[PDB]
Amino acid sequence: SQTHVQLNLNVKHKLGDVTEFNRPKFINFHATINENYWDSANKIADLRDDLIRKYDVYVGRETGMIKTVLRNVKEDPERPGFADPDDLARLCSQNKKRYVQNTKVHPYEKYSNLILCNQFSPFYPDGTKTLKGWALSQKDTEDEPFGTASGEFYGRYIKEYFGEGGESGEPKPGFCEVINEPLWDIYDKPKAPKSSITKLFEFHSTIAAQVKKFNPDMKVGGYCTAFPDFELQNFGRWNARWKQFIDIAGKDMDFFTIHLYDFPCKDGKQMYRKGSNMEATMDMIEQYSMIKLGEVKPLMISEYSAQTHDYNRKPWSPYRDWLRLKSTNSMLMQFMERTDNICYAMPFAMLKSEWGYNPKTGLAHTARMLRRENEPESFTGEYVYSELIKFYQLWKDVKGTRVETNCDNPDIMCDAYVDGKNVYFIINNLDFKPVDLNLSVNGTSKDAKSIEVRHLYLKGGKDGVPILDVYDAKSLDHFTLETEATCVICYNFDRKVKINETMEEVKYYATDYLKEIAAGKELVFNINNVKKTEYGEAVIRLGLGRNHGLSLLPELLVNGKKVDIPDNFRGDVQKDRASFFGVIEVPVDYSILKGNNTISLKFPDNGGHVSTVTMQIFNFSNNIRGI
Ligand SMILES: [Ca+2]
Ligand SMILES: [Ca+2]
Ligand SMILES: [Ca+2]
Repeated sequence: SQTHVQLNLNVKHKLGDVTEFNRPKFINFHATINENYWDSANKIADLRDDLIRKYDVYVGRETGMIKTVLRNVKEDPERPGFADPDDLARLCSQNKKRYVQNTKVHPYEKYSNLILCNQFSPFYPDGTKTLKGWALSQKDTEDEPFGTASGEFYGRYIKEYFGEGGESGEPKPGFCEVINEPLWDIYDKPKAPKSSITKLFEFHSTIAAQVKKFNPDMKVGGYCTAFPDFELQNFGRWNARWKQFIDIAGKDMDFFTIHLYDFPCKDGKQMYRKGSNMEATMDMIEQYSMIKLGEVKPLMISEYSAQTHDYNRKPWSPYRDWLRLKSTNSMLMQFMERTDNICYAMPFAMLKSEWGYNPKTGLAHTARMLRRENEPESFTGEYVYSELIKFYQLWKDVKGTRVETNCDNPDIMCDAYVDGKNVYFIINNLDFKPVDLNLSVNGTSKDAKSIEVRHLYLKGGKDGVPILDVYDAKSLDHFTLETEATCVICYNFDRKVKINETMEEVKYYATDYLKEIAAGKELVFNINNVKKTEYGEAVIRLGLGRNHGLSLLPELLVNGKKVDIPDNFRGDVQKDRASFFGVIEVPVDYSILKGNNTISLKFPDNGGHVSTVTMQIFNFSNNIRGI
């Protein structure tokens, strides 16, 4: 076959309160406006003007400055294991004054909404000494619960260092994550001590309270999961970690935070989160949050992209950047589908990291926006853009009101945004081969005045180069989207595009989750208080975590009526992964749904779990399909 992709530019796609592309939320990177790196060693004279203003790119996230203050602050004489309030204020006040004097950056504050976070040590109270020769208190009583001193430091740090902008000081962070990737240091890294997981989650509650004692309106979140791999140990990992975190600390967090990395080359193997896998990870967090807390917590993805194991001890290459680009684009498309429940998604790329270069090995930082002119041959010359800039060039100008798009291949993701006379049409390929697309654009009488095509793909296969092919077109009824590629098609119209209909997406959750599968035994899920309109469509989302060999085509009954499951689902079959974990998206005849709904699953074999059953309802303002 060939793939049909349809854009209905007169139909607004509403999800919760969101109807627009949020550039600050999505088009950003892991940096700050006041990094030293901006103003020296670069081929471009005013790099902030080029990267931040011209491309319209937002920031950021920063752990270094708070780490430095913590490691050099005097111990409290009146209390052992606590930072001294007067010296903390002193050091924080030195930094503030330096920010106050740094007037070149004050006009860039409007591009900045800081995610603040602590690196694991010395902040976690495990006894690790600071450079001043003392550890943070490891007490755990009802009067001084675990992390009280850590929390007081964090709380004080925020109150003392930050101002309101410009000559009053650096603006307060929009978000304060508790601690970076804590279970990686605690339990999973080689030679990890395996201290209490439970105590890490209590730690979060105690940090939040301490932070709010000094800054009552500051948002706090956790636990900043390095590797959210819920299906492991037959869902024991879920049970021991995210489940317990939600039970213990969920109610005290203003937001939840995780990291999501694809593994496109780990010992020659390809293990992806892009596609059905990350959908299952995110559905599970939301569904259990609904069951236990009665709400979906806003989700932050403070780092995402690919981790490139096989290339991480290699010099920089365009190819290594490509591996990151393809993961970033697909993940961003998936985050955009949940925009109402994502507060922030940040691709992991730093500006430069001149100090992350190791002179012994000759290895530069593996995710940089800028690299030296003579890399890979030598680490010399002035800094120029890496290939990672291609993401920000690809997404340039994209903004406006979201409009409905659909596609008959679940390995092809699409979306679109309308800004006055311009329309941005974004298409992403999850499949590992080229896909020939037929494009239809409906809802306008008049043809576009011009068309610009941006196509980001890999030339030359393995160890090749990414290309960003930008060209003008008078017509584009067909288009070949390359392997794992993305295109952004910008239509320019003579008159303002008229949006006169609305498709409202609403996501419904089940009463229960996480059910063992036994052959021949019905698993029944209940989704209630569903609101329908005369015209609509719907999708049922089956979260399945099963060993390979086991069936991903159960008999499905919705309110006693039979619904077919398609062969093809979103993304890959997960061959190199240890087991299958993913959401199979099932279209369902809208006429079958009602207020309370019975979803019944029967598999022919034993083992594994149905992690979640959720449902997307799409309610139309009119008969937009013409049925
Ligand atoms: Ca996990
Ligand atoms: Ca759609
Ligand atoms: Ca597929």
